[PDB]
Amino acid sequence: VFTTVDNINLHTQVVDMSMTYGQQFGPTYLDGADVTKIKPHNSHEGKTFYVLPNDDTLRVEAFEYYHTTDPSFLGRYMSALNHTKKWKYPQVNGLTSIKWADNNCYLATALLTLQQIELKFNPPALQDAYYRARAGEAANFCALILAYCNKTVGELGDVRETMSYLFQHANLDSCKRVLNVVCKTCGQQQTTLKGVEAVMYMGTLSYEQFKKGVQIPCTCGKQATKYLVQQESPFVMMSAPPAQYELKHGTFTCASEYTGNYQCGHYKHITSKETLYCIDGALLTKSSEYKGPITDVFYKENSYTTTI
Ligand SMILES: Cc1ccc(/C=N/O)cc1C(=O)N[C@H](C)c1cccc2ccccc12
Ligand SMILES: [Cl-]
Ligand SMILES: [Cl-]
Ligand SMILES: [Cl-]
Ligand SMILES: [Cl-]
Ligand SMILES: [Zn+2]
Ligand SMILES: [Zn+2]
Ligand SMILES: [Zn+2]
Ligand SMILES: [Zn+2]
Repeated sequence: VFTTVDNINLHTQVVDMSMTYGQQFGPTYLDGADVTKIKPHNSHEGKTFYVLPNDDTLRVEAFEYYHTTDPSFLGRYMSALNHTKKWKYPQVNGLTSIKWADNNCYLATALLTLQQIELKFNPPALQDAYYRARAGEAANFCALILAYCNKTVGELGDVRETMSYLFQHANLDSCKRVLNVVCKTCGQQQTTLKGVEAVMYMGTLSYEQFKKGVQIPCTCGKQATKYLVQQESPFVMMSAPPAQYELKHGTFTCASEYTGNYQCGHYKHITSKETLYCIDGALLTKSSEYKGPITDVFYKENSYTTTI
């Protein structure tokens, strides 16, 4: 056979057929299916098995492909893959979605979002898989998202939490956010955020409203105003607890709709194209206007400076 950790560097092994894989290699998977305690069948000649890293060469190759040394990662990935490879990944409005299964509504929403914003993932394994997802084969990429986010298939998922974890694995170093804070008493303080903190705000959906200002607590004890001075990023994510919100054609890129109770509710995806499209897994509706419960909105950006 061939053992690997990255499916790029293949290492030639000949096995014994009287001994389990797990005896000879440690935990060994096949296409997501744990074959640790199984022995070699005949239709196992020259196939390729993932192995837990058990020597320095494999640890270094694993870090260089996944950007983690966590010894649980591989098995969490292979356990998610074993489901994600059985999901359906329909093309809907020229985007790869996911057919509803195992509480994946939040992954479908994340996947659709990721195909409409500009993002470079640092770990090769994520970048390679993102590319393959864009081109319709997204099983691998969904398993990796589950593994990187410390989520198992069936677990209830927040889209903002998932985007936050993915952004922390993306190149957002360039990204810069300058805010000014205005209290009557303490006065005026400016702060510079970089990376993930530069593209995410929790507390309003409206990029407009962030530019005009929003009321926040001051440590003095008064109410103060936070407004956006300077934004340097290819997008921004604007998030709030779900509430009725109107979405106008052409004024945003895409949004997360969330219906029902904390945790056990369901997401759908709103995207602005030539009209508004609602993507609910395999299902597609369209309308010229939209009002409904929204918790995330994504906007395009490059360079913004305020006129205040
Ligand atoms: C679906 C989900 C999964 C996990 C979690 C939190 N884990 O720590 C949260 C949610 C959630 O209900 N998120 C939505 C979008 C949400 C986020 C924030 C506040 C909310 C208040 C009422 C109802 C939903 C609310
Ligand atoms: Cl890293
Ligand atoms: Cl399954
Ligand atoms: Cl679901
Ligand atoms: Cl990373
Ligand atoms: Zn990294
Ligand atoms: Zn399943
Ligand atoms: Zn103050
Ligand atoms: Zn769901």
